[PDB]
Amino acid sequence: LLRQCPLLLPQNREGTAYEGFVSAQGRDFHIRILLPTDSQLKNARIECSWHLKKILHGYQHILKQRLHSCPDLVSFVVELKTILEIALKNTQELHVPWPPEYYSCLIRDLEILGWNKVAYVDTGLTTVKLKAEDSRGRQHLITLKLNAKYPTEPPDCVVDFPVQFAISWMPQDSLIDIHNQFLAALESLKEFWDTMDEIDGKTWVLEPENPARCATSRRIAIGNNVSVNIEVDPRHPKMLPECYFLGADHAVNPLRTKLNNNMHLWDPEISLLQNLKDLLEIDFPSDQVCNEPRCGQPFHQACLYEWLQGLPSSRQSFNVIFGECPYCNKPLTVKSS
Repeated sequence: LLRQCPLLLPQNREGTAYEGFVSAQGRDFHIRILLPTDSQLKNARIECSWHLKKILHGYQHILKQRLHSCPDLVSFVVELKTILEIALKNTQELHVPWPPEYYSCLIRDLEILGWNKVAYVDTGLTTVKLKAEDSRGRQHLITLKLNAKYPTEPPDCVVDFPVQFAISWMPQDSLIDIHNQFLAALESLKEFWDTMDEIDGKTWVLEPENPARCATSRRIAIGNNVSVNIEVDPRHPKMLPECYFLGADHAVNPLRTKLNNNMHLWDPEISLLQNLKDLLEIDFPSDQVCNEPRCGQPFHQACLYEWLQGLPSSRQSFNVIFGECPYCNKPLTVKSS
């Protein structure tokens, strides 16, 4: 009962419902609370106390608790402790307790300067944007962690790579030589990346146009009015790939016949534009203004290539019209942009 309350048990003259200087080692809040002399919920401090210790910053769902008036004298303290423990976990989201003065940031600068700052992008202790180092088209990423400079391996392993392109087994948090320690061994995936880049050098199709080095999508669409969905998502395969190139409706017969007969003339080692692309005679071709009075809302005016809807784009505006509202997030679809 009384135990576990490092700051509680006020003057018993009028209940002593203060409990000043009570916290779970994170923040010793104030005692700006009243002692209700009634049956229950006489004079609380939820949004009514001084709040000198940042108590008023509690903008959570206060109505959900309802002041915990259903409980008893002990139930009130139980609910208060539960709310405090719940708010202690939420602190990880905000930045009201990230001290960082653990001496690791200072020691991290030594390892950071040891590399000579070859290619750095991020700063402010967030992460290092070091990538692109390779004998071909380089596209990588970096980040920072919490236990940097200590035995805690850095968890900010954000970088373009396959489903297994991620290093582990941090030998005492080896910060320096990160590109050579684990980035040099990435040649296995770099070879496939360069092969895909060389295969996608020409023959513009309806496949992913934006940079998708982390993934793979085969969209030839050489046939007029159709799109050959010959995906190349398979990274581990050397050559001899095949996708569902269902571009032309009637052309499915000749393409299907060429794919069936292509079994003998597969040309796996020459499938890079020879046995796969041109194997079966395949040539590469060449402001949130709604309707109601609430018409005030901003939106990114950079590009609206898919402003018709969030999920649907370039489809019939009759059924699939209101895709989503990611630019405003209000009660309105994308049928007006």
